[PDB]
Amino acid sequence: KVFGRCELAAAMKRHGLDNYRGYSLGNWVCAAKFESNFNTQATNRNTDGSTDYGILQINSRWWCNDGRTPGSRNLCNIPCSALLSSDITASVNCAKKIVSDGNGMNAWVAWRNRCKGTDVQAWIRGCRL
Ligand SMILES: [Cl-]
Ligand code: NA
Repeated sequence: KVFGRCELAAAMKRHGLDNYRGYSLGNWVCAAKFESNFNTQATNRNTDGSTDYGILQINSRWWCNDGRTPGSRNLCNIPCSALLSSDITASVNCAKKIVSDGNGMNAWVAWRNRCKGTDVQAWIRGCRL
């Protein structure tokens, strides 16, 4: 599923991400935009052979199991394939655990490089929430 900007904002708000750990909704929408272009089916392989999955490009190195990242962890205790669903619940629950682990949203390289210190509120402008 390729979300619309406001559709995703509403879905994220409903799942508890607005101001989660102090991160306003615009941050999450911005991150999703540049990580996956709002596509729940986005996958990308890293050089170390791990793979990023779904709307927020969660990494198999630490967070999910894909059966092919030897010596990795599964901290969200889910198959990585569950992160590709049109239902974003699993991606959101896992993201809450990542953003809580001490490094905040800096765990998402595109957020750090493309959202952080910008006017993220513009990403939810005009949306009915
Ligand atoms: Cl933080
Ligand atoms: Na893993």
